[PDB]
Amino acid sequence: MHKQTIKEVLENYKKFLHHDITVYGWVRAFRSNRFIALNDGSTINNLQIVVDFENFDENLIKNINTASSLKIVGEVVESTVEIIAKKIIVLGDNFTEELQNTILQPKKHSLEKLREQAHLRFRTNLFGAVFRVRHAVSFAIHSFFNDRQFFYLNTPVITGAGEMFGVTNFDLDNIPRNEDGAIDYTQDFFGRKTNLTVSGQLEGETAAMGLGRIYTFGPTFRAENSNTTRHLAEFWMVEPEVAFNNLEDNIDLAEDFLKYVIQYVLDKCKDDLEFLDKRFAEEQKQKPEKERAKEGLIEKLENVVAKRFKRVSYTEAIDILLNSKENKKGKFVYPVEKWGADLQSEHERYLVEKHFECPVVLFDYPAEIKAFYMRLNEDNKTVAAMDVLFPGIGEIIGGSQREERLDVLKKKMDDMHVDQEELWWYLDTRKFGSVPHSGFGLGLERLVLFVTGMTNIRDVIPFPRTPKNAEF
Amino acid sequence: HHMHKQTIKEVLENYKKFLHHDITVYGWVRAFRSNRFIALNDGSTINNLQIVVDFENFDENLIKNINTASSLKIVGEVVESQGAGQTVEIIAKKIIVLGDNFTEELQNTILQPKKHSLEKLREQAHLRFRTNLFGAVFRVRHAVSFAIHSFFNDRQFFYLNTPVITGAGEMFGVTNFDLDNIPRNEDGAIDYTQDFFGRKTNLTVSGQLEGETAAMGLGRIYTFGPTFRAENSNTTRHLAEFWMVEPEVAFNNLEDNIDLAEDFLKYVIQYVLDKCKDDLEFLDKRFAEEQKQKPEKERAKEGLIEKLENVVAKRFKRVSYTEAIDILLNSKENKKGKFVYPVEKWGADLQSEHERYLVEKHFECPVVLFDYPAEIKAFYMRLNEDNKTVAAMDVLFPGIGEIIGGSQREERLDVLKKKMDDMHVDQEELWWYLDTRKFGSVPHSGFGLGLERLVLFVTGMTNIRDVIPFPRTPKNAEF
Repeated sequence: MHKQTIKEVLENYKKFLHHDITVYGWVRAFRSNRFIALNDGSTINNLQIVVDFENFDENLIKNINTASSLKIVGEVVESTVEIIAKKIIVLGDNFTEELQNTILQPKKHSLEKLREQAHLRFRTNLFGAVFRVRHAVSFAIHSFFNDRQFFYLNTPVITGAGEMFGVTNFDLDNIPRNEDGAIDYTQDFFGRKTNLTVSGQLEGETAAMGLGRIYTFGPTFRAENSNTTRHLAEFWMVEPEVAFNNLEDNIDLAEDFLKYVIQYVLDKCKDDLEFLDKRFAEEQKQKPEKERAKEGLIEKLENVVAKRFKRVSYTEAIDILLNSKENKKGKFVYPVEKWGADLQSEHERYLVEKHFECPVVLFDYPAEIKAFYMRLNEDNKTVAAMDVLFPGIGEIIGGSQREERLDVLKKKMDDMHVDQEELWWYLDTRKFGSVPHSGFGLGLERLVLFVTGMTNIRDVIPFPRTPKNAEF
Repeated sequence: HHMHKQTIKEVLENYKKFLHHDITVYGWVRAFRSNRFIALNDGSTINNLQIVVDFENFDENLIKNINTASSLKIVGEVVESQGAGQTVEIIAKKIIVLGDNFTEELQNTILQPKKHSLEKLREQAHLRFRTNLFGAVFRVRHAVSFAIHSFFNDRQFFYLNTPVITGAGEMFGVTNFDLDNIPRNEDGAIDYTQDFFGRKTNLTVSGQLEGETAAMGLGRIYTFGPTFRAENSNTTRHLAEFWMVEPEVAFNNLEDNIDLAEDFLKYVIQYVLDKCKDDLEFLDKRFAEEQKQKPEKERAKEGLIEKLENVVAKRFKRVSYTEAIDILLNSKENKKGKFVYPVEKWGADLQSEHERYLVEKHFECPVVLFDYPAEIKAFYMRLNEDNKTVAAMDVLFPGIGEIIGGSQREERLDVLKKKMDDMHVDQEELWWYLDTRKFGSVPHSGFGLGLERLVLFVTGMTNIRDVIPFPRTPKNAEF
């Protein structure tokens, strides 16, 4: 027997008019002893079940409560579509006394309470929408790269290479040691010290030279003691790498990618986005007007798709910021530093939301504040970096054209004290038909924040990992 | 303000639309024959594009820098070839070498055009992407992965990113401690409240328990993420880090779970058959040539593509564990002690050799075994009416044995609590998992697929180190 979801029933009911069908779900509400609002997660929308209590046992009706699980057989009718229940089966326990202690209680719950009951928040209107939209973002990403001849590469998570989490098989109460008295990592599981990776990029470059176009889509980890509304210790990164792309090609790719994925969500998530759009707008009204966003959620997404990204050099951005009235008359919370420093989130957001009123790609950053692998530009002062800036979230993509010249790369590694012998294999990629090549990394959670209108990064991943929080 | 690129695959597949036009192509040299013909490859396909080089249009010093694995940008006209071995070729008009090629050092690597052992290719796993073989393997792995996402996306499943770091054979520890300055409490035990997550953390072996929480709100979910095992096992088919695909479905019972697994495997395999024709042709021969080298008695009963087509074509045999033990006990093979491990009384798990016997010799067909002895299965599996077995299932495939394991879950809170007590599973740390049985608990079921094992299966490779980019095994975490 093949089962149909509530989404299918709401979409195909005209075929079933006056037929008996079978549906399964949880009670959102059972009102006036007559109307069940039933949900199964396939859609934000509920299916109405009409219940004539005189045709059912009194003990059964009393067991229809908020969050109860039901199997229902009944006739498809129009009020619009609803089921006239003929049989109702309770599918499992519902300890209604304890429901008051959960976020399943039908009342407003704070976001941090929902966060506190992350194992249960999937059953709310809000997070059904958020996580169905997160699915659509993910599948849009795989579809975009699949259709343009990229190959999904599962780069390693455990690495022997930002502060990193150690990964060990040692009993921490019984660590083996060598002659000198140091920890003997030759006795750890991998015969060397290991950590969780911060990025699969270096492995992606090795594969780009055999497969042309690759992307990763996997977890990455940062051990910075950072407790902020936008930082996770465990998060998912999407990192394409393309042989024969230069920096300009890399920016084109990033722009095409973001616009495609956002349009996909606009196409495929209309009901969920409408809810999230209403939620965002009500959220805005509680704010003071100076903190209110100029655009609604869907409006913002449509205009990101429509607007060509502004491409601005690092050097031009610094000058704009230095000479802004906000810097000169002390309106920025953080001072604008001279050429050579990295930009503050406040100044990035200024550029996007106020100065340009448009997504901005910044590029050609001072070499000393960027990673060793970034290609050194002819000016011998900047590297071929790029950062894509979105309103509200700030940076949404970072990447660069890579340094494909062996001699130049070795000098950049020496300059930033990167061990060449431990990366012997990465240097090999510059020895045998080295190619100009470029990639970038997308923080998947940051993109989900952007398309769902949510503000806290803990509310766009199922079970967030942050300082002192690793529950569930 | 930047020209569009096209891959070699695009050129070879739509040659008539590029025909007699000039195009710009990029790639690496596979061979340079007769001082005229460059076989170029860019990873988009196993196939090479032929570049025709007239010596009189180029400096002789540029002809000498066309070496194996050299990187080239070529501008030239697409023309029909005069040679029977290809339909189109490029008449080069501009040739640009894109970077260094230290050809003296090239002979020490697997880029050298000669046979290299698989052990050498693993030692140079950073370079093996650039060979015919692993171009095929990893493009097929991509197609498996996209097939997997497509199958579930199209069936109203939502991709769930379950946590990798967890608070819960052995597991790897994850810590931010300085291992020489580990904090202790007044007890003298390790003060894990000072570790990054305020508790002892490990790497997950499975997201299934988190997936069940999400299935109760989303109905149908699947995970697709890395998992980790710290058993000191060094075998041809064990990894310490591998990828698991784990769907979970509300309102599915065990029969529904088996139906889903069968439909899932048949769809993914048929997708690879449809989408990976040239790569699978190469792997079909690689397998056949390997098999032909073994003694006749040691050869597999099917070729690679033949095997895949049969899994798509044959309905999986559904056989109880109890019937399976019957069959194994009465088999000539067991009666004569042919197994490494004798099959004896009902109650123990089957070895891979026993599972392969049922598939390859007794049924000649994929097999799904179900209803396993309760005491040899995880606490979460639903206890059947006989109070002796649990609603477990294992999908068994030729050559690899188990490809999927799963079960209908124990959705009754009091039964779950007892199974957890019986197996000494801590209820306190799993308070959030018990919650899923308290508020509208539902029948539900799911399973796990090891991605690397499926990739092994559809590529015809035999060592699991050859189906993941950078394998992690005991004493091996390079690259």
